[PDB]
Amino acid sequence: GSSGSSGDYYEILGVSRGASDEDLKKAYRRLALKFHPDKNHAPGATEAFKAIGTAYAVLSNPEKRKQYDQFGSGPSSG
Repeated sequence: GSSGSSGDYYEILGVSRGASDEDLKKAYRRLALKFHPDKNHAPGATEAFKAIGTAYAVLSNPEKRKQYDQFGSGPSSG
């Protein structure tokens, strides 16, 4: 394997590398609902929701996914 503390979309959601849409969705949801600002009471959790999506929105798209699987986010920093 390779060092962690990297941050991968698939991981953020909690799936394997190459998960289909349905899979990405199901998981993404189960999470959002838990980190939702309407369901959750504490912000700490909500703040995460923002991240989760960002990952899903990618794997959800064929261009954003295929590109992420082939190369990946990269050295891109925030």
